[PDB]
Amino acid sequence: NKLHVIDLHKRYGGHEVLKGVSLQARAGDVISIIGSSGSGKSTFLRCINFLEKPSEGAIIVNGQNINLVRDKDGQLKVADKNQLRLLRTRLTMVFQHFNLWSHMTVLENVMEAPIQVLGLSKHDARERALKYLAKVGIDERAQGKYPVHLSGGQQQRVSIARALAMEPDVLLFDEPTSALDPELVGEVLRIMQQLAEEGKTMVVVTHEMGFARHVSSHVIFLHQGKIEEEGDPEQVFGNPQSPRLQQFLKGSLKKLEH
Amino acid sequence: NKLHVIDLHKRYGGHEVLKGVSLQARAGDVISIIGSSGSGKSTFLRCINFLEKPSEGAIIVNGQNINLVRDKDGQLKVADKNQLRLLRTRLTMVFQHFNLWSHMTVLENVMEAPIQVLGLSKHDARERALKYLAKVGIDERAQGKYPVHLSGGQQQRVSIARALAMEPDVLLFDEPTSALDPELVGEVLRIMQQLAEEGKTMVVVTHEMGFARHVSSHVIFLHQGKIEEEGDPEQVFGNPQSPRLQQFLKGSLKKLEH
Ligand SMILES: Nc1ncnc2c1ncn2[C@@H]1O[C@H](COP(=O)(O)OP(=O)(O)OP(=O)(O)O)[C@@H](O)[C@H]1O
Ligand SMILES: Nc1ncnc2c1ncn2[C@@H]1O[C@H](COP(=O)(O)OP(=O)(O)OP(=O)(O)O)[C@@H](O)[C@H]1O
Ligand SMILES: [Cl-]
Ligand SMILES: [Cl-]
Ligand SMILES: [Cl-]
Ligand SMILES: [Cl-]
Ligand SMILES: [Cl-]
Ligand SMILES: [Cl-]
Repeated sequence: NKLHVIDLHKRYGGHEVLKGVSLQARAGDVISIIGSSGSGKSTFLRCINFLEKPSEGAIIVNGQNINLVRDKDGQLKVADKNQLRLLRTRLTMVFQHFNLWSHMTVLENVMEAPIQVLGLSKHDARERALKYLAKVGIDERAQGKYPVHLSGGQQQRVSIARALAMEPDVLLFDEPTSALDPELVGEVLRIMQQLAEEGKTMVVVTHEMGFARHVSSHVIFLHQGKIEEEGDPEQVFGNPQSPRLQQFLKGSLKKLEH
Repeated sequence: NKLHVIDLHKRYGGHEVLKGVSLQARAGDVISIIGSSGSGKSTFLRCINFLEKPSEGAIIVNGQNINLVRDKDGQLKVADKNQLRLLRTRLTMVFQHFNLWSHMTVLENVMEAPIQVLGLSKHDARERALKYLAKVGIDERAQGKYPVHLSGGQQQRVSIARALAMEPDVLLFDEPTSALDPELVGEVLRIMQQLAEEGKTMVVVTHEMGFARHVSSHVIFLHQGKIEEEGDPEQVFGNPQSPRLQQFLKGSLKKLEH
């Protein structure tokens, strides 16, 4: 379907972090990945778009394999540059940090990649940027401001609009609400829920079990670099089988994120 | 001064390994012990804190003798338990292996002995743990992770922070970089150099002659259980007298540690 990640491993030097994980997202799937800090969730997402290099595995986007070749360092690299670019355009990522260009206004930040990477006219890029900024609740008065002027919550909403304006096949999110004021978490989770309700294909790493249970079509529990349990949210959360998953669900209640 | 080890011998059963070695560390001394694998370096360090039992010798800490008595097995044991404990608190050790509690987070691992052994309040132990974890470059994001989540290099940095948090009189290190990825060795040697520059009293066994020559105030060449040559690093390395030391320095270049 849209994304198929097969038998992915990843090492940093000699330290193996991901030990064989797979994921398959079909159109409209909303996959939440949960697990302890250190289980390798961020490494998993960063390998999907090659921000990090896998040591083993395959990545297929829209049914087309992304050719990989073993590099100098013994890791896997994307053979063809266009497959890497094509890639970063069909999959977009929203991170814990906001990742906006400090010298560009909110509007310019959302217009930039559609122009520079997709080759769109300024008019077409502006129309997408206005559409998606409205969707995330960033109004005209805020559009001429710069990142330094905005709260973390506002910057993350702008980052979500930036990802949406690329009109990708899959949206990847790595704990997007983790650095936000706790009072602002709900609002961002609701924007992500609205995208899911509109049929977007999404992969989300999160500590907010409310979103993982309530919005996901599939939940993956990552444990020490492997998928220890996965399935429908009602099963994973309501009828956990693995003692490791049961312990994670109990312990997570007391951790303060925030 | 801080530690005086006198005429130490050690046998495993009938096999005599250490055959009369002495060491004296005054405040701020940085003593590196070098020699072939099998010369008895680890046995020497493990006797200092009684992880191994000497067959002959005396150990004096801060000018106070640790009373020893000949045991059932014919080896020497520390007579008084408090002298043994007091001991393990004034001297701390960092090993080739990391020695962290698998069920405790990084932060909990560094706080544990100051609470349990020293009797500190949780607050005082946490303040020491945050201080020393920062010193070894382990940030907040890594502090809530468990040993299984970390590379060897990270685990060793945490182990160094654990030793430092006891605020001991002498830090003992047995080849702390030997099991680390070669790319990570330098960084750990630099942390050890920073401790030396801050005036810490240290005894270090190592195959990294760069540290032994560049950072030590005194170098001991151990050969078949005895000190064959010792002195200032510029003399031991730049003007070796013993043909055994000369042969060790030449042969060591080709050994691969990795
Ligand atoms: N840049 C890096 N260099 C070396 N090792 C890294 C790096 N980033 C991550 N790691 C290793 O991968 C494991 C960590 O990260 P990941 O970032 O995959 O964790 P998570 O499970 O997503 O946790 P969190 O996001 O809470 O840190 C770490 O514990 C560390 O050993
Ligand atoms: N647990 C043990 N039981 C019996 N003999 C031991 C034990 N540990 C060490 N020895 C003896 O002491 C000599 C070894 O160790 P030591 O561990 O002192 O060596 P080193 O010189 O520190 O070398 P390396 O660390 O490279 O092994 C060995 O060759 C062995 O004969
Ligand atoms: Cl301003
Ligand atoms: Cl915020
Ligand atoms: Cl989140
Ligand atoms: Cl885990
Ligand atoms: Cl390592
Ligand atoms: Cl070393």
